[PDB]
Amino acid sequence: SAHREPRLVGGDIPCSGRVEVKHGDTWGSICDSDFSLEAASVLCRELQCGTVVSILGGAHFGEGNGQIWAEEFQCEGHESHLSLCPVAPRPEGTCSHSRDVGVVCSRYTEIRLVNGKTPCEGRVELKTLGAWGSLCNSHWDIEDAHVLCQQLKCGVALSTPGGARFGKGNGQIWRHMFHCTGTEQHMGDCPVTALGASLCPSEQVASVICSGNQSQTLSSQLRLVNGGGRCAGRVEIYHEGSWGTICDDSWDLSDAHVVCRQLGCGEAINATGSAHFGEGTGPIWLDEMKCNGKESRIWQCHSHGWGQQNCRHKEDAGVICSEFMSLRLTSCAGRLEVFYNGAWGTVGKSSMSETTVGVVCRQLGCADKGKINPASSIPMWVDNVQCPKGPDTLWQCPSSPWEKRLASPSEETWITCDNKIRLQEGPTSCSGRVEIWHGGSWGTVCDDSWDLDDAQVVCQQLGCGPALKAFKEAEFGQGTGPIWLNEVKCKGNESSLWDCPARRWGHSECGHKEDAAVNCTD
Amino acid sequence: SAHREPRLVGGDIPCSGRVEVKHGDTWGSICDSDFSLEAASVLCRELQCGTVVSILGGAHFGEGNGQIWAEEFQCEGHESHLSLCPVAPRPEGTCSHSRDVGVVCSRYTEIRLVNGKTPCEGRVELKTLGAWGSLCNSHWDIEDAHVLCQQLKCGVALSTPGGARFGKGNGQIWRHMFHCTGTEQHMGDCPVTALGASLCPSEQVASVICSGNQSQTLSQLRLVNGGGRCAGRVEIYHEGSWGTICDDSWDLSDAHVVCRQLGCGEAINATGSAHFGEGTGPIWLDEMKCNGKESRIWQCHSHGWGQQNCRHKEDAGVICSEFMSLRLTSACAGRLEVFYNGAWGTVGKSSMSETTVGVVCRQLGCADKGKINPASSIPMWVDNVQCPKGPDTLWQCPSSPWEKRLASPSEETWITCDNKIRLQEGPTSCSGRVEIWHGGSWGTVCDDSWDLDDAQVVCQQLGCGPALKAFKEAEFGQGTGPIWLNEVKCKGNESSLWDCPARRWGHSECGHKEDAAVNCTD
Amino acid sequence: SAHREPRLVGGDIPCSGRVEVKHGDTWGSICDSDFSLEAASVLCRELQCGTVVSILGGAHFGEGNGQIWAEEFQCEGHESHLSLCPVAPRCSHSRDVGVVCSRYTEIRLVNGKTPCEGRVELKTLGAWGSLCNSHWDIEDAHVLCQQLKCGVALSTPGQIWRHMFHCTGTEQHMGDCPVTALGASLCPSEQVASVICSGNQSQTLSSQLRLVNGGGRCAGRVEIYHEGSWGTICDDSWDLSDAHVVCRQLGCGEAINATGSAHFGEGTGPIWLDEMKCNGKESRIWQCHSHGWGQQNCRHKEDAGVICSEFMSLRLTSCAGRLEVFYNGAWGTVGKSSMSETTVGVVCRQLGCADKGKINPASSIPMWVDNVQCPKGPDTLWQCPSSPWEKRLASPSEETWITCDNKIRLQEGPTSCSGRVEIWHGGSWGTVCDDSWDLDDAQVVCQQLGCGPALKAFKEAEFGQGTGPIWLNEVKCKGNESSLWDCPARRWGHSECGHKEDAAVNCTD
Ligand SMILES: *[C@@H]1O[C@H](CO)[C@@H](O)[C@H](O)[C@H]1NC(C)=O
Ligand SMILES: *[C@@H]1O[C@H](CO)[C@@H](O)[C@H](O)[C@H]1NC(C)=O
Ligand SMILES: *[C@@H]1O[C@H](CO)[C@@H](O)[C@H](O)[C@H]1NC(C)=O
Ligand SMILES: *[C@@H]1O[C@H](CO)[C@@H](O)[C@H](O)[C@H]1NC(C)=O
Ligand SMILES: *[C@@H]1O[C@H](CO)[C@@H](O)[C@H](O)[C@H]1NC(C)=O
Ligand SMILES: *[C@@H]1O[C@H](CO)[C@@H](O)[C@H](O)[C@H]1NC(C)=O
Ligand SMILES: [Ca+2]
Ligand SMILES: [Ca+2]
Ligand SMILES: [Ca+2]
Ligand SMILES: [Ca+2]
Ligand SMILES: [Ca+2]
Ligand SMILES: [Ca+2]
Ligand SMILES: [Ca+2]
Ligand SMILES: [Ca+2]
Ligand SMILES: [Ca+2]
Ligand SMILES: [Ca+2]
Ligand SMILES: [Ca+2]
Ligand SMILES: [Ca+2]
Ligand SMILES: [Ca+2]
Ligand SMILES: [Ca+2]
Ligand SMILES: [Ca+2]
Ligand SMILES: [Ca+2]
Ligand SMILES: [Ca+2]
Repeated sequence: SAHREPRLVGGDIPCSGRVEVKHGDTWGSICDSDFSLEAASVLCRELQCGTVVSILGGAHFGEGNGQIWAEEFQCEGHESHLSLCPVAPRPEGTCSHSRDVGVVCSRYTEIRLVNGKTPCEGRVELKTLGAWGSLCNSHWDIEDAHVLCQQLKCGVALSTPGGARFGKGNGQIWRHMFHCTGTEQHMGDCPVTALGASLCPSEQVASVICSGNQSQTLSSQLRLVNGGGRCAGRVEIYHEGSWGTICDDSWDLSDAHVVCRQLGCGEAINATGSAHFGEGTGPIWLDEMKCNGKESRIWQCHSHGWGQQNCRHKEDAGVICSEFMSLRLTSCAGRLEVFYNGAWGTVGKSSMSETTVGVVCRQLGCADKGKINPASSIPMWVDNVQCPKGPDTLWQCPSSPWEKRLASPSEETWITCDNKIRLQEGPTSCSGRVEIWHGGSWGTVCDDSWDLDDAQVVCQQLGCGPALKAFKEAEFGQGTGPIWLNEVKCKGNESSLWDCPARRWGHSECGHKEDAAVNCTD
Repeated sequence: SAHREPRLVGGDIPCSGRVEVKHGDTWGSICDSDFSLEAASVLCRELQCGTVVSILGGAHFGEGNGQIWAEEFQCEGHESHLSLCPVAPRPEGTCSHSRDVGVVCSRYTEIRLVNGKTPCEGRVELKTLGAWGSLCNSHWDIEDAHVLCQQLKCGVALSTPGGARFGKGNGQIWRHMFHCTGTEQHMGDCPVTALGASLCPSEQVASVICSGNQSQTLSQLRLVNGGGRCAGRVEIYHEGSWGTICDDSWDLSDAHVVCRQLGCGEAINATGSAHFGEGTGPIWLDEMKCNGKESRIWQCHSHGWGQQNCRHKEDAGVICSEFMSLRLTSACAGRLEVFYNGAWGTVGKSSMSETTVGVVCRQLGCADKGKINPASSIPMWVDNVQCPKGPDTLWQCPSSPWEKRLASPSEETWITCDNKIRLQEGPTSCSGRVEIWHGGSWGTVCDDSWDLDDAQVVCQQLGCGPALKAFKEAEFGQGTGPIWLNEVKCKGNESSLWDCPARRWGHSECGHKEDAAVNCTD
Repeated sequence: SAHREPRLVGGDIPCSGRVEVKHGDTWGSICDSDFSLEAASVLCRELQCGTVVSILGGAHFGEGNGQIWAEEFQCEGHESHLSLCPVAPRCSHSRDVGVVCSRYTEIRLVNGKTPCEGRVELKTLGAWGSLCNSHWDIEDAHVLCQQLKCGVALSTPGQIWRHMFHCTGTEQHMGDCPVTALGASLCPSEQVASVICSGNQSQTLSSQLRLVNGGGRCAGRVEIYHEGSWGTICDDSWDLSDAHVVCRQLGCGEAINATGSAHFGEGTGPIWLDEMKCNGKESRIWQCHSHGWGQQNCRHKEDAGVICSEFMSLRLTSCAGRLEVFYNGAWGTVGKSSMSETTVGVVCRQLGCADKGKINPASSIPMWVDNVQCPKGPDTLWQCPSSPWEKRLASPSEETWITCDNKIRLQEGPTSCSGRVEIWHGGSWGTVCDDSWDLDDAQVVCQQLGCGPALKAFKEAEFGQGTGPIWLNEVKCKGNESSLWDCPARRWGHSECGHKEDAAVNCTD
C-alpha cells in the first residue's frame, strides 16, 4: 500500500498540492509528463480527495526539494491506490524540479466542528479565503449535518441546534449554502453555493450534534436533469424504482413554484415544456399537475395519478428556478454577466482577484487564467466576489449578497480569458510544443496524424504567421498533464484546433513522448 | 370479448355506420377525437368487415342516443378485437353526440342467395343502390361461387347452373363482374368491376349451390403496382411466395395469356424493365414463349420453376384492355376522363349524383366530395354512372355499358373537387383547426414546429389572404380522424401544404391534443 | 498404399509431372476435372515433395498412353496418402492432369569417398553445376545431410551455380529452404561448396528473430521471441544501426529502412524492447543496449520494422508495364536478354495475375539484373538464376516490358467481353459455377476485365462447356468488388458443380 504512496504538499487547501509519491521510504516529486489524468484521478480517490479538478504542471505549488521519480503512471483510472497502477520507469534522466506536477482535487471544503463537549459535535466552522468562520444556519439542513457527521466519522446527526448554543464564535459568518442530499460522505462532494448568499444574523450560527456511533449509518425523490446547472432542468420524478418525467400538460408557474421550493431552489422563473431540456427516457408519471403553488411537494398535487397520462417524451416538463445561476461573457472576452433570479446582470469589479478571473475562465472552459479589462446595459447582480482556491465554478465563491442595483459601465467587470492554446519550451512565443487547455487542466496534442495542416491551424489560432514545420515525437520536450488530442485531421483552414476533427478530450492511446509541436513565423 | 364490443349502426350499407362500443353491458357512442386509424382498423376487422375505408366524424351516420365514452383507444392496429387494445380514459367529458365517430369498412357488398330450399343454394342476389338485384353469370365463375359459399358459411360450391333454374329474378339484374380468386373469405374482399359492364341476357342469372357443410374448405397469378387490377408487374404464386417474370422474350403474345387469365381481355402493352416498379421476391419465370391461344401463364414454354438468371430491375409487367384509369383534365378540377381499352374518354353527366362525384374525388385522392360544373376533344366511354355507398373507386359503380361514341360538349362531366384542406371549429371560414384530406379520411395537422410559415401556406391554400397567428395545442379543439402531418417545415412560399417537407401521412407520434390551427385574414 | 499409388511422370524437374495414380497393378492418368487442390496436396505429400505449387491441366507434361481413371478424389487435404482419401467413381488424354510440387531442387553430393560425403552440386536449367559456398552456411549443410538421409552435417570445406540457400537448419529438404538465386554475384572457381555429413541417421540436430507482414523475406515488422511468445520492438530510437543489426543477423545484408509507427502493421504480442542503442557491430539484436525485456513505454501503434538490402520486390509500371525489381532499396529494370517464356510466365504469376505473358517493346530507371533464366518449378523470380545484380544505365530497348493476360477471361463469345467466365488459380484455367450467379457477379467480372457494365449474367453454360476444374461457386458479390477474388465465396475447390453449370457474363461492347 506504501509501494507508491501519494501525498499533496505545498497547497493552502486540503486537497490540492504538489504531487509527491513515496517509493517505499523516500518522498519524491513527480514530473508533469509522467502523470496523466487517470493517475491524478487515482491519486485523488486514494487520498479521499474526491475527483480531480485540474492537473497543474510546471511546479504550480512550488518546486520540491529532494528527488524526482522517473516512472510514468499508466493508470486505467479505476484503481483504488497508486500502488496498483502499472508504471513504466525510465533509466535515463527524469525531469527538473521546475516541472513538478500538482493536482487539485474537488474536496477542498475544510469544514470542522468546534466548541463541543464530545469531540464531534459543536458549532460548524468553515475555512475559506484563509480564515475560519461560522456557517450560517439559514441553509444548514439536517442533510448537511448528516453529511458533515459522516465526514467526521460519527455516524449520523441527532439535531442542528439553532442559535448560539455552542457559541457565536470569534470571527465572521460564512454564508455558504450546502445543498447536500445526505447520501454523500464528504461536505466537499455536496453542491455548495456561496455567491451572493444572503447575510446572516450573528446569533444564527449553524451547529450540529452527531450521534457519535461510527457503525450507525443513514437509512432512507425529485430531481432536475440536463439543465446546465442545479436549479433548472427537466423535472424528473421517482416512482416504482424508475426515474420518470412529468408531461407539460397544464404545467404552469404554480407547478414550477412547487417543484422549485421542494428542491430548495427558491421560487421559479420558467415552467418549461415541449422537452426544453431534452427528451427524457422513462415512463411519464404525471400528466395534469394542478398545484396551487403553495404545497411543499409535487406528488401531493391534483395530478392524474402515477402513469396515467396521454403524453410523449417530446413534451416533458422542466423548470428554471430563482436559484438557477448562469455565467457568460458578452462582447473568451467581454463583460462578465451572471444570470440569477431569471435576469442577466453584470458582476462588480471590486476585489476581483486573479483567482476570481481564473475561476471564471475555467468555468467558461476557455482558459486557466485571465485578466480584467476596461469596458470596450444591464444592472449589476453581485459584487465583491472573492474566489478561494479549489472551486472551478464561480458559484462556490463567497461574495456580497445579490442586489439588483444600477451600475455604471466603469465599475463593471470585463475580463479577457487567456489563450486556449499555448506553445511551450520553444525559443520564441511562436514555436514550441502545442499545449491546449480543456477540462480544467493544460494538456498536449499527440503527434499521430500531425501533418503541416494541423500546424497551420495552430499558428492561425495563436495569431502567429504561417506554419513552417509540424514536429513530432516531442521535439521541444514532453508536455504537461493529459493528452487531450491526437489524430487531429485538420484541413489547415479551421478557425481553431477545436473545430478540427480528432480523437478529442483524452482517452488517446498516445504517451507524452509523442507530443506534437509547431514552428510558426515570428 | 364483450369488454369492448363494437358495432356499426345507422349505415345503409352493411359495413359502415356510427361507431358504438359496448363498455361491458351499456351501448354508447365514441367521440371522433379519440378514434385513430388503428382503432378503426381493429373495429372493421373484428366485425368481419375487411379494412377501414374512411373515418367519418361529426355524426356522419346520425346522432347516437345514450352515452359518450371518453376512452382514447390506443390500438396498435393488429388486435383481433377492440377488447385487446390499451385504453387511456380521461376523467373529463370528451365531446357531444354531434361529434360521434363513424367508420366505413370495405365489405359493403351485401350479397345473398335467394329462392332455394337449402340456405346454401339458390339464385345469387346482390344489393347496390338500395335495390335487391339478381347478379348474372356473364362473369360469374366458380371462384365467385366458392367465395360466396364460404362467406355464407356453406363450405364450397358445387356448380353454377345456367338459365333460370332458381327463377328469372323478381326485379332488375346487376351487371357486376366479380373477380374472386376463390381464397378470400368475403365477397367484399373480391375485386368487383361494375363500371360499363356489358348488358346481360334477361334469362341468364347467376345461381350457386354449395355443399352445406361448414367443415368443407377449399384446397395463382396477380398484377402489382399498376394502378388497377389489369396492369402492373406479373406475379406468379407457388411454393408459398410470389414471383415476377424476367421480361426476357416477354412479347404481347405472352401478355395476352396473362391478361385473359385474370379476365382482363386482350393485352394492350407488354411492358418490362421494372416499368411498374422493383418487384421484391424470387424470380422463377424466364423466357416466356406463350403462343397466346392458351389460357394459363404456366402452360407456356417456361425455362424452369426457378431459373431466375435475371434481376428485379428487369421485371415483366403487362397492361390489359380492361385496365381502367381515371383523371381530371383542364390540378384535380376539370373534365372527367376514363381510360378504357387503351384510350381516354369522357363520362356522361346524366344521373351523376353527389355520391358519384364524391367517389371520383376520393378515388383521385383530392377531396371527399365534389361538385358538377358546366363545360369550360375525346369521345365518351361510359354514361349514367351510379355510385352507391361503400366503393371508393368509380369502377365498382354500376353504369351503362362501355359505348365508344361522340358526345356534345354540353353533356360530358366537369367536376371541381372540394378543398383538400379545411378549417374547423372557427368563428369564420378562414380561422380554426387545420384539417387535411388524405387516405380517405379527414385528418389533422399536429402542432410540432407549427410556426407562422405553416399558417401562411395553409391560409394561401385555403383561398384567403395572409395568416395572423399559428395556434398550438388544439386551440379550437381536438380534431377528427388521424393526424396526417407533423413537423411541417414550410418555407412560407409553398403553394400547398403538400409541398412542404414533413413527417407526412401517418406514423406521427402526436395526439389530437396537439392539433395545429391557423388564423387567416377574412 | 498401393490401392492408389501415385507417381509423377513426364517432368524435367524431380517433383513435377503428369499425375498417374496406380490402381494396384495398372498405372493410369487422371482427367484435369477429377483432381482438386487437396488431392494434389496429398499427392505431393505422399511422394515427399512438400507442398503443392500448381495443378497443370490440359496435358501440360504430355498425354499418357494407357487407361484414364474416371474416379474422383474427395481428399480432405490432410491425408497422408491418396489411398486414404474418399473416392467418388463414375475423359480424354488431352485433358490429363499434372502437378508441380515445391521440392524441385535436385541437389546432390558428388566426388566423395562416401555416399554421405562430397562436393555439393546442384542442377537447374538442365545442367549439373557446382554450387559454391558464398552463402553455404552450416544450416544449409545440415539440411542437405538430412535430405540425403545422412544425419547432420559436420563441416563445410561443370559450371558454378550461385544459388543462395537461406536454410534455418530445421528443414527436411532443400525445396523447403528459402532460396534466392536472382542476381547472385559471381564466385571463385576454387571456392565451391562441400559438406561432410555425419552419416548417423539416428543423429539429430538440437537448439529467435523474424520479420512478418513484410511481403517478402528481408522486410517486415521485427518480431523477437522471448518467454514463449513472439513480441515486437518499439521504434523509440530505432535508427538505421538497429536495422543493420537485425538485417545482418537474419542474413539479409545491410539495411535501407528502419521503419517505425507500425509500417508493416501493428503486432499482437508484448513489446519486448524499447530503446535499442545498437552500435551496428554486434551480430544479434538482443546484444544491443536496450531498456531490458518487457521494459517499454510504447504501444503496438509504433512497432519497429526494417527493410533490408536483400529484400526484393517485383512490379509492373504502366497487369502490363515495364518489369521492375526492387533490390538494395532501389527500384530497377530487368534485362530483356535471354528472356525465355518460362521466365515471363514466372514473372506474370508472381505478379499474381497470370501464368504466361508476352515480351513487348517499350511504349528513366537504372537496370539491376539481366540474363534472367527461370527454370521450371519456381513461382517467384527470386529463385531464378541470373547474372549478378549490377547498377547500370539501360536504354528502353534492352528493358523488359511484359503484358500478362489477367486471371479473369471470357471465352467463346461473339464480342470481347461476352462468354463463359473463366479464372486462373494454381496453374489451371478453371470455370465458375452458376450458383447464385446474379448481375452483381457479372458487374464485378466486367469491372475486373476492364470493359463496360454488365448486361446479363448467364447460367446453364450459355457459351459452351468449360475446360478444367471449377474453382468458384455461390459467389456473393456485392456489385462493387474490385476483383472477383474479393467476393465472399467458397473458393478454389470443394465444389460439386459440373461443367453443365458454368457461369457466363455479357458486358458492354
Ligand atoms: C422564461 O420566461 C421569461 C418571461 O416570460 C421569458 O422572457 C424567457 O424567454 C423564458 N425562458 C425560457 C427558457 O422559457
Ligand atoms: C523554426 O523556423 C525558423 C525559420 O526558418 C528557424 O530559424 C528555426 O530554426 C526553426 N526552429 C526549429 C526548432 O526548427
Ligand atoms: C401500348 O400500345 C399502344 C399501341 O397498341 C401504344 O400506343 C401505347 O403507347 C403503348 N403504351 C405503353 C405504355 O407501352
Ligand atoms: C384572429 O386575429 C384577429 C386579430 O388579431 C382576432 O381579432 C381574432 O379573434 C383572431 N381569431 C380567433 C379565432 O381568435
Ligand atoms: C526508406 O528510406 C529512403 C531514404 O530516404 C526513403 O526515400 C524511403 O521512402 C524509405 N522507405 C520506407 C518504406 O521507409
Ligand atoms: C448481350 O446482351 C445484348 C443485349 O442484352 C445482346 O444483344 C447480345 O446478343 C448479348 N450477347 C451474347 C448473348 O453473347
Ligand atoms: Ca442545506
Ligand atoms: Ca403538452
Ligand atoms: Ca398547473
Ligand atoms: Ca393530458
Ligand atoms: Ca506517434
Ligand atoms: Ca492531421
Ligand atoms: Ca368471376
Ligand atoms: Ca433470361
Ligand atoms: Ca430483357
Ligand atoms: Ca415470347
Ligand atoms: Ca406539440
Ligand atoms: Ca414549421
Ligand atoms: Ca545459407
Ligand atoms: Ca515511437
Ligand atoms: Ca538505436
Ligand atoms: Ca521509450
Ligand atoms: Ca451472386
